Amino acid sequence: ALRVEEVQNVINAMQKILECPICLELIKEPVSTKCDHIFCKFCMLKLLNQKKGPSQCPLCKNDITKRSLQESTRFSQLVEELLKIICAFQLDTGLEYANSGSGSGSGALKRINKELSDLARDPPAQCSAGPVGDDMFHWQATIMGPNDSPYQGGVFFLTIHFPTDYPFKPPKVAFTTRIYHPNINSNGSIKLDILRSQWSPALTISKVLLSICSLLCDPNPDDPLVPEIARIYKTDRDKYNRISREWTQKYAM
Amino acid sequence: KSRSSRAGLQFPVGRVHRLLRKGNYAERVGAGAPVYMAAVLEYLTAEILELAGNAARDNKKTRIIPRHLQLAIRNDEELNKLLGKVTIAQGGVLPNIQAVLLPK
Amino acid sequence: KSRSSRAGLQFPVGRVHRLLRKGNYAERVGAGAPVYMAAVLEYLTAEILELAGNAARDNKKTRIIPRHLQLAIRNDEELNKLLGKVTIAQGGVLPNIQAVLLPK
Amino acid sequence: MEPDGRGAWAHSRAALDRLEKLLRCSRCTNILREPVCLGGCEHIFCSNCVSDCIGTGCPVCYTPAWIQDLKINRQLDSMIQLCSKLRNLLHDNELSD
Amino acid sequence: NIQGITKPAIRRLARRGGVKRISGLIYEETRGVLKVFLENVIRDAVTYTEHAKRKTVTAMDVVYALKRQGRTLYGFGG
Amino acid sequence: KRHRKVLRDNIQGITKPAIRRLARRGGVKRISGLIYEETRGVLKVFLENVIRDAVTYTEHAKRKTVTAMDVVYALKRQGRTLYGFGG
Amino acid sequence: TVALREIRRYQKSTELLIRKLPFQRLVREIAQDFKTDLRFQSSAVMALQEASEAYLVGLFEDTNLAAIHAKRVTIMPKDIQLARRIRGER
Amino acid sequence: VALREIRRYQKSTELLIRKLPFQRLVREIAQDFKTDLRFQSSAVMALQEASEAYLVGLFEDTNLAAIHAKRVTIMPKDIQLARRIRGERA
Amino acid sequence: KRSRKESYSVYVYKVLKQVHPDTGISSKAMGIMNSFVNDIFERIAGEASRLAHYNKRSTITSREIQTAVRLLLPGELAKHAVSEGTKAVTKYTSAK
Amino acid sequence: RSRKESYSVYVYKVLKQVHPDTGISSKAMGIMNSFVNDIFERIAGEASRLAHYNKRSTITSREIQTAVRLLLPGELAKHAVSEGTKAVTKYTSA
DNA sequence: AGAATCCCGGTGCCGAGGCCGCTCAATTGGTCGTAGACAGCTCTAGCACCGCTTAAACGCACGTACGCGCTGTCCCCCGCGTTTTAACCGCCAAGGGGATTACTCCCTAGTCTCCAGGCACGTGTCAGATATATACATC
DNA sequence: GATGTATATATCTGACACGTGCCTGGAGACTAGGGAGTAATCCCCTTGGCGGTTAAAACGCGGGGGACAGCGCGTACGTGCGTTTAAGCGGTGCTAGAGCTGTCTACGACCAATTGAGCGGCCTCGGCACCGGGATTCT
Ligand SMILES: [Zn+2]
Ligand SMILES: [Zn+2]
Ligand SMILES: [Zn+2]
Ligand SMILES: [Zn+2]
Repeated sequence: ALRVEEVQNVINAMQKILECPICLELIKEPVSTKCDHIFCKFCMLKLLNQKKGPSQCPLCKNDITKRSLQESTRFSQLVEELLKIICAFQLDTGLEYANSGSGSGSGALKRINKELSDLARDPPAQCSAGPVGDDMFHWQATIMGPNDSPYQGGVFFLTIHFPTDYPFKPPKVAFTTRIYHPNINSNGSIKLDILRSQWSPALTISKVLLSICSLLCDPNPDDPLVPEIARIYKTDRDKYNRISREWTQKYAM
Repeated sequence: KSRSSRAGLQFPVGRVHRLLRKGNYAERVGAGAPVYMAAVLEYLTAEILELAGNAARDNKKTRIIPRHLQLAIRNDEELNKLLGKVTIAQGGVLPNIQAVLLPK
Repeated sequence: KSRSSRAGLQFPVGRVHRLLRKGNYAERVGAGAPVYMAAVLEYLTAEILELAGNAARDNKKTRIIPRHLQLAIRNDEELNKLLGKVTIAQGGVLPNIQAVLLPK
Repeated sequence: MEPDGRGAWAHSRAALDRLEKLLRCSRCTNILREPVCLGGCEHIFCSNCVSDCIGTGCPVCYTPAWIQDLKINRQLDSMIQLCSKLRNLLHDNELSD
Repeated sequence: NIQGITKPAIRRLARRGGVKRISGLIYEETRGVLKVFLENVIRDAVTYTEHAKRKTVTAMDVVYALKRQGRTLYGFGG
Repeated sequence: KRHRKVLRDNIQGITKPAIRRLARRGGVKRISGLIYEETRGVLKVFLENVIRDAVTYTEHAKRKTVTAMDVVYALKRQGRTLYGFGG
Repeated sequence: TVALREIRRYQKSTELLIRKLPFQRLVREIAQDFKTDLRFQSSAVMALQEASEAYLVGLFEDTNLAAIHAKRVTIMPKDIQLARRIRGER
Repeated sequence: VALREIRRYQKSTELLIRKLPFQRLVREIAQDFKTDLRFQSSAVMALQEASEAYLVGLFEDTNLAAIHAKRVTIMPKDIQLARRIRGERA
Repeated sequence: KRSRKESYSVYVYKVLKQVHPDTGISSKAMGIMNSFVNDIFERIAGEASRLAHYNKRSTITSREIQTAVRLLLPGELAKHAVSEGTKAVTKYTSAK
Repeated sequence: RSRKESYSVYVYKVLKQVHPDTGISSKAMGIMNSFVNDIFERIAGEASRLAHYNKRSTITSREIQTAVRLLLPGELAKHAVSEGTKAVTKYTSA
């Protein structure tokens, strides 16, 4: 262990920098944009090619277009040499250059396995999360209600099923218990703003888990899963918050 | 070899030269003038064709029709600013219904 | 005599001719071209000045000011179409208050 | 260190110099702390190099860009710090055993 | 003679424009607007034809007439 | 080089009275308080378009000063013609 | 409900919405006031018809905005006059 | 009171925006293209004149839109409509 | 050290006096009329140039100018402008 | 013959190097011919005007750069100019 | 009776109105070239016509989603007075860029010669348009 | 439950992708000349900062007109149905003028030589700006 962790961390950090919203590995096909961060040609084009109107940049508040993009050039050159360094790395330290990024090369499994591995090292900003145990695509989480909510102090349990094209397409987010909320189905299904026309790779497990509690803070009765609740929130608003609070005290989990 | 070959262009640099001269845009036309211009005309052509192509794919067609050229222009804000005064034959309109007209 | 004298025009037929060639509008300019053009420039000039002069008289002024040139235009349908896209420096606007804004 | 390792160690060192080679002019002689990039042609500038591309533009190249096309890439800032950190870490391990 | 533009014809144009409801009084006004538009374009198109000493108004004369009004057509060879 | 550039929210130089007077010239009887913010936004964009071109013309001439002629040409390029400053 | 079905159906299409023959008649009746004994290329008539419909459609798009601006759905003579004036003076 | 104000401002030929703060705005924008850029004093005047003319024309159209909606007070929504029809931002 | 711009200010004065012998025009107002003349000049020369190309001609004659006017000026304004044009040319050509 | 030439042959070549799987209908081609001539005229038009405004008689690539930046909105010009300068550079070196 | 729009008479500011003296650009006359006007012919594309076909347009009656006007309550806009800011005038100097000349020599126009890249045309495949039967997604 | 929208296939009717041979604009290579590229002068006019005067913008408060949200009434469209209507299609036959070719001549680029209509700057008043007081709107 001749300071191999330090060499490993600096080299792995290099990859961390040159890593897109979808890929959890060194970018092999980098393209530059107007704002200061590199994306993959394949990954960005797929995002831009969705019928969602003008797309916002997944790594900042600015926007993105197909135009204005250029061969990263310098960064493409960095990638090639960095790969050559990794060859040497396996002989210099003999350590891995990834946090168990050994899943399927299609990315369907490697991406979800790698994010969970990173999760263990760096959990969601305001909550706990980990695997259910049925598959690597089925995760659990425990989230407490923020102060700005009728659900304040309540804690809910999630069971989220991820697709093979995650995070390009939204996951099946669900609660195990029915919550008195416009966007929560009696079967647990959750409809977040971010899970439809606003879904993108921008959203990570931390952001998604935070978004769920954010929706509890501020519900969206437009095209609800449960109209019987959504109508009350839309029309009275305050009536909903009072009922939701009472419900939470017994059914939060 | 042609000028277009040397310039790495598909557009007829030789023709552009002739057009600029005959068109009396100026008393004289520089050697690099038609080269630069051809590159621009070709670039813009490529931009509109690429988008028209994608439109063809959306409709499961393998041939470009006037409608596809217009859908390409209308969806891209940049082209809309350039060609906002142009009507495309049989272009129809870009589909759009305002929220106030829809079911609630 | 002069060319404008023979034509009976106030505008410089000779300078109009020079501009048509200098501006490179065509390879050649016909002998009758600058005369016709000069006459039109004169006609339009006369129409604006005549109306501007009338505006000055209404305001009890002797010298024409930019506002009078503009009012003459704004009060003339033929000139509004001709110079509709033109802004006259320090012209102000044609006075106008809608009935719906007035007391009842 | 072993025959395969020592070769690799020398490689990684040489690789760092090659990575830095990416930022060059008659004055951009080393990796820059605050490199400025120009959209449309790259040509990364020294700390007092961007001032010339603002005044006139790139030598020979002369890209007709606006002053809004000039900015420091945050990604380089981070990568550059790491390449310096790695240079020293590799050298110390090579020296120690 | 302008009645050649039928009520349904106007409705169809309005539908393409995204109109949900049409007042029955618009049809008379719409025809008026159309009449004016055509008069302006034709006047110019005829002028071009007369200039060329032709008795036929060609597609190119319509196109030029329209370019001058800020409405360029594509696909007619102009 | 050596320019003491000043970066400020100078759009605020166009105040309520200024906008109010312009609106009055346009025949507006009452102005919502939200107009002031909207108007400034519109003005800034308009000026950006005209200035961008005026500068572009200046750059072409290899000059460092924007002349009255360049503003006038810029406006014509934008489809608006101004009399009294050009020739 | 029908209007929405028709709006979608027409926006998806490209054909000219004015019957060709009666349109041509309108053109000829106007043309005679500029010069007699004029003939038209068949393509010229199409070019003119296309320009005409495009004009009216664009006008209706703007008119529709004016109507919803006034918090109504139905297009009134008043709405077309407003849209026409703002556009007409540009 | 406002009606008298309208008459006076329509009648006068004076610039309605104070000259100094306007010039500052022009420079504030212009510096974003090139640094150390100079202007002829007449160039700024020309720009200001065009600028005021532009806004007045826009306000005249805005006013009409508000009237159409059976309102007297103009809203941001009315400016946006006028621009949308003119096609400034469409 | 010579002006390369010139103006029509001397001709505007002459025309002005013929219409309003007892009036004058300010220098700012003169700037407006000077620009006006060059604006119209460009429009007419512009259309005439286009007609030359559109009709496969290399020469601009009084015919093109006449047509350009009919296109550029509205309604009856054109009617008079054409009349003044043809009159000036006829007199000039016949030299009477 | 006297019939006006078009760019249909070049439009094909451009499409094949961009989106090779598809073809072009004859009417679509007609639209593209107008597009090329429209843009051609606009650029050439501005290049001419600039030559007059700057008291010059020869149009060079420099005047065109200016004309293009004036006509093409947004970021479109940035890409268009880039292609322009590259073509000139290669042409010059050849 | 109060407060804002003009007029009347008076001085003084500085703008423009006429004239001096000079010289670029207007005008004249002559030579030669060719772009346009005209005559003369082919046969393309347009005009007017007929009759049958069937999707489009005319006219009617039902009833209801929308337009219109009225009432009542909220707030946020306009007018007023007072304080504070910095817009504007007039002055001073330095010094950076504009417009100007005067020489250089490199780039484009015009000249001929000779060639293969695009034009018109025709052949043969096949891509899209219509219509049928298949099951779901809306309304 | 009852209509209407995308799905996958058979059929086949023009329009597109390709290939053949012709020749008309492209490229090659050379001279002459004039356009704009560089260097160097020096004269505006742009920038910046100084103070003082005082007009315009900014703050806070009164309270009232306009925005707009809800209610109820009336009818002007929208929906479907059934009855004609002439718009669209194909085919026929006539002929007016669009475009091609060839001949010849008013007339337009170009040059060199004479000279005067407008340029640019200076001397002389006279039309407007604005003070200070009055009467007429006009609320
Ligand atoms: Zn990626
Ligand atoms: Zn970003
Ligand atoms: Zn450098
Ligand atoms: Zn560069």
